[PDB]
Parts: sequence; C-alpha cells; structure tokens
Amino acid sequence: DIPTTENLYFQGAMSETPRLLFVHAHPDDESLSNGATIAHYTSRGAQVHVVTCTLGEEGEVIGDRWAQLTADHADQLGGYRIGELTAALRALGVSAPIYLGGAGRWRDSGMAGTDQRSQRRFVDADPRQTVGALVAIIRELRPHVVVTYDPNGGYGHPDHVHTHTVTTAAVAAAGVGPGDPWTVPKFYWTVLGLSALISGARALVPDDLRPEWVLPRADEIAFGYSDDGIDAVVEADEQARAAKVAALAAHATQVVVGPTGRAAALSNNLALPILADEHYVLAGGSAGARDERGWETDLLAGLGFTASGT
Ligand SMILES: CCCCCCCCO[C@@H]1O[C@H](CO)[C@@H](O)[C@H](O)[C@H]1O
Repeated sequence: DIPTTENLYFQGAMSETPRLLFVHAHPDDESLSNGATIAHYTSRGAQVHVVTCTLGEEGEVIGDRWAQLTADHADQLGGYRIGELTAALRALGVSAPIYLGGAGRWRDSGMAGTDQRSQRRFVDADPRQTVGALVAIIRELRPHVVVTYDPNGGYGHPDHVHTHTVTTAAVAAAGVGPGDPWTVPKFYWTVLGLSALISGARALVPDDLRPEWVLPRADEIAFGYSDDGIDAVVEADEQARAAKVAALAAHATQVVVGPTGRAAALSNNLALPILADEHYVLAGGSAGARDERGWETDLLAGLGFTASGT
C-alpha cells in the first residue's frame, strides 16, 4: 500500500516542490556552514541535496582509534569519512551523499605543506571533467537554488576556492545548450556573518566549553562579512539548530561538540558557537523581499512558491 501523501507547495498553478543544492569541498563542510539551513528546508518539505567534491582523504583525526587511517599511515581516512557524512546528512534530513564524479574520483588537496604524491587532486583536475560532472548533476536535480563558497573559499582552503570556481562555471554552463539544459534561478555564496559570530561567541558560558578550548580573536577571522555585505539570512528554529548539532557530532574524527551542544571545536581547539542563523550573498539571480536589515529571509524568496491552499 502506497502511503498517503500531499503536495506541500505550488509555484503558480502547478504543484512544484522547491529544490536546493549545496556544493561543498570535504565531508563536514555542509554541517559547519549550512547545517541549520539544510535541516530548516528539509523539515519544511523542500528537497535538499548536498554535493561533496572529495572524500577528505588528507584530513587529520581526533582520537587514537582511527589515527592510523591518515594519509601518512594507512591512508584510508576518506573511505571512513563516507560513513560520517552519511550519518551527518541523515541527521539533517538529507537522503544520501553525492560525490562529484563518483566517490573517490578527485582527492582532497590538503592544506598544502605535506606530501602530495597524488595524480588525482581536485585542484589539479581538468575543469572539463569537474564542471562537466557538476553540470550533469545540476541538469538532473534542476535546483531552484545553488549554494557554494565565496571567491575566497571561506577560510582560504585550496579545495574551497576550487569548489567555488567549478560551481560558478557549472551554474553558468548548466543552462547553455539529466540532459536538457537548466538555468539556475538563484545562486548564493555561503558566508560567515561577523556580527552574528561575535555575539554568539560572547554568549557562550563556561559549561559550553571544554577547558582546553579557546575562543577565536580578530586575527583568526579575516574572512567575515559585514551586515552591509550580506544579502540573505536563514534564521532557523531550535529544532533545526539541534539537527546541526547532531550532524556535527556525526563527524567524530573532525569535530568535538561541547557538553551542552552550544559550541564545537576542530583539531585546533578553536571553539566556535553552533548558531541557528546562517548568512548568504546573492551571486546570481534576482532577490526576493528584503527586511529592515536589507536581507532576504528565505533563499527561495521571489521564486513564487506558496504553501498549498494559500
Ligand atoms: C510539516 C512540514 C510542513 C511544511 C509546510 C510548508 C510551508 C511552506 O511555506 C511557504 O514556503 C515558501 C518557500 O519557503 C515561502 O515563500 C512561503 O511564503 C511560505 O508560506
């Protein structure tokens, strides 16, 4: 027996469910950057997909159990992180991971410095193949909204910068010419909202942090955006923030979530607040309604989606 269902959205006179696509470099980037936004939309019935460009084979590992999986040892961390990503996405309401070009196609490029005995690094990949692979995904899923890193790739990791480059080119090529062309309605860059981070970090209390963690300072955040530079914000509810916390917890080899779930830290022990609001810059398409801050409050703003019956 097929379970009874109801179409939740209409776009004009046709039932049409919003589709969003987030493109990230490594496993856990989706949770750290857009976890609350993804959970926000999936819980509202929107179809959300996450594309991860690499397995994150060059990552470090927290703890001793999986320490020998690192690249300088057994070099099997990428395969192990597939499970962490799968569990993280499930926590956010996303079905399964989507690896660009197939899982294992292009390797984590690393943060530069260490060995690099690899003939398949994402940053060194032929744009014809990477852009081609992403175009196929975009034409298949036909996303109303695509999200990726800004030109500086957030912190500046080589793979984040490259993800921006490939996604930008793919969005541009997707509608020119899983076969028919598709022009993406809205294209955003996920960015760090400086003012939100500041108040968020200051609001953290002793029990939210482990004794060895330290809150970041100015010279540790040179890629934040001012409220003037931000174009949109998704202010999710506590349910969505809780899903983000759960997603982060799933990336056990990369992140440590505080005892109260209000903060988390990476291997560098740099504690960051786990906030419900995530910020964006409109990179392509026309914006919907803006609030008093001059920000849209829904990535789907202006696309004409309405709840069925309204
Ligand atoms: C149990 C989950 C119920 C989800 C009901 C879907 C609510 C949809 O709500 C609609 O979403 C659109 C796009 O975000 C907005 O533009 C509309 O203003 C809003 O009413």
